[PDB]
Amino acid sequence: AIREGWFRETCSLWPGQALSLQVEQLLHHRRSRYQDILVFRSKTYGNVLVLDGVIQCTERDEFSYQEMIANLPLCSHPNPRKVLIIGGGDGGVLREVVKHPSVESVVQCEIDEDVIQVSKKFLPGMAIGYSSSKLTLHVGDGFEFMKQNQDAFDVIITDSSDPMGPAESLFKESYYQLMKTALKEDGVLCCQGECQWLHLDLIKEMRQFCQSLFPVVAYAYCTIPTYPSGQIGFMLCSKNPSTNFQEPVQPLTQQQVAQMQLKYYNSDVHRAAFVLPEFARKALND
Amino acid sequence: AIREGWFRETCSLWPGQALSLQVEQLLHHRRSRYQDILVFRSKTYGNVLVLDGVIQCTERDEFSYQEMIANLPLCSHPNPRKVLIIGGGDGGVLREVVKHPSVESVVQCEIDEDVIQVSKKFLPGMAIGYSSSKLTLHVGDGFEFMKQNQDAFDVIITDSSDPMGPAESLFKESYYQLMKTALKEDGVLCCQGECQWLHLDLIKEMRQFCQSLFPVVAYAYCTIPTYPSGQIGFMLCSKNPSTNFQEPVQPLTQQQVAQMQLKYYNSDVHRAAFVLPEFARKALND
Ligand SMILES: CSC[C@H]1O[C@@H](n2cnc3c(N)ncnc32)[C@H](O)[C@@H]1O
Ligand SMILES: CSC[C@H]1O[C@@H](n2cnc3c(N)ncnc32)[C@H](O)[C@@H]1O
Repeated sequence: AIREGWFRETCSLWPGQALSLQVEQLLHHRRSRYQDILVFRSKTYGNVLVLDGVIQCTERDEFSYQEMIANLPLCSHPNPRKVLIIGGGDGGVLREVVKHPSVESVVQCEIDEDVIQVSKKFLPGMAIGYSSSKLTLHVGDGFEFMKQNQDAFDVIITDSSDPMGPAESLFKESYYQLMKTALKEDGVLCCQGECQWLHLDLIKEMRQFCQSLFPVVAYAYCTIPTYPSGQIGFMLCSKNPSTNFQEPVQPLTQQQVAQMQLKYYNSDVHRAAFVLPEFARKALND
Repeated sequence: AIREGWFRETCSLWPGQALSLQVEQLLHHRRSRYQDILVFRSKTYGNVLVLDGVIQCTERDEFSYQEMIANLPLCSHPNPRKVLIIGGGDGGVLREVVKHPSVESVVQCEIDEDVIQVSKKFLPGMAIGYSSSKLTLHVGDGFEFMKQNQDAFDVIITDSSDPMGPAESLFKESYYQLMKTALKEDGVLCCQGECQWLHLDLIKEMRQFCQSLFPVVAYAYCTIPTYPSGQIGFMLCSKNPSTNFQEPVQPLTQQQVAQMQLKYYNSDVHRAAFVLPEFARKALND
């Protein structure tokens, strides 16, 4: 687990490579009903949450992912008022969504209440979202939860743990049809979407699938040192055929960026996040 | 060190974090006059070159670095004819440079001819650069070599090993003044420029330093899984006060990108590479 002061992350989904983070102190290590939960204070990345041996987040760099997954869809919708977050037990996405004054209601469906309690203790800067008055906190499997909803949400965001745990249910491609049903007529979604350096083939397959459900599908990415290969992508889908994901319909002003305390996201970054290395552009377009 | 089938990279310049690569086969491990040279066949990244314990390149991902470092300055010059590469023992940057019909000669000054011999054996897709009729290969410390030149080059690229071992001489800020003198009146340069997630303070210092030497200075970055934190930046300097580094003065058509066999670089990627996360935009501009 932790050997000789280092925690090393290995996974069949990124074979032959591994990030290690040096450990100052072990903070928490218990199995919930659903998963193995491990938290440590790392030497240089602040606190680090691990679910079934895969890094969920670190306090040092969590802001890239949290801001981009929230603001990519939110700033691609002209007036999002009702938002659904699936997963996000650390509170971080919620933290970012509630910053938008157009957002009145955020329903969060998280399967594992233990994650929520440990994030409250050990990820205080992420879990600050739990004190928003916009929050409706829900419990359960997000896949089956999605079935409950029709024509209900302006924006849905899925921030999942790994396909080996409780998050497997969310990997049934039918979840995207459930999400489409749950969305209002002109709704948008953003899902965690594969690393283009690691599973370009799955992105191409997922894009093609999404394309036959939605008039507008796009792939974007951001960098984050502590994700495998140092970055991750997002699938964006709109039921609105006029959605242009690459040009934000709500461009943030610098004053807005400042007020929101954003450390990664802005309008230019929104645009560039869609510009892919040639190999990936070719794969997904040609 | 390889231990239990893994190579693990640590460096005080990225404290508390490590990349490990799984080793299929040790291939070469010898000290030259200048440095320790380690080559292995990795399980999932092809052949890997390590100098004094720091990864220089992997066959699987080397292309992002090689292509960006060459095309960022070359596509920002209206007619680059005379090129200087400092370092580049693996032949990778050379490979990318000679693709340009405008280039008539490339001088490459490499300190360590054993890196050249190991790369020609173990990095054959990179060492294909050495085949070029445009090459004038030179031996020595690129620092002292820089002093020999005045008003000689359109473009200078410095692709060095790390600020331990023989690349120390190139980390003297004076080297930038030497490159300015070595450049033609409208010459441009590209140097490896620091990871914005690791040493943003250093980029700020370096940009201020370069701005007092050159009328136009820019910072861009590319992603590369096997660099610390998954990415690296580039300092771009022009002696031409009309240079706009962010908009390529030489745009490439799709046909050209196809012809050049590019896997990462293209013109949209060029422009996007100058779009920094908010925290680094703030630090470098505000
Ligand atoms: C920490 S962010 C990722 C979160 O997604 C949660 N999660 C995983 N699977 C599901 C699911 N099927 N439904 C709702 N939330 C989930 C995990 O418990 C974790 O908190
Ligand atoms: C493998 S690419 C990086 C290269 O830079 C070379 N290099 C390091 N220091 C110097 C120097 N002072 N002058 C020229 N080349 C150098 C290294 O030997 C290596 O081949």
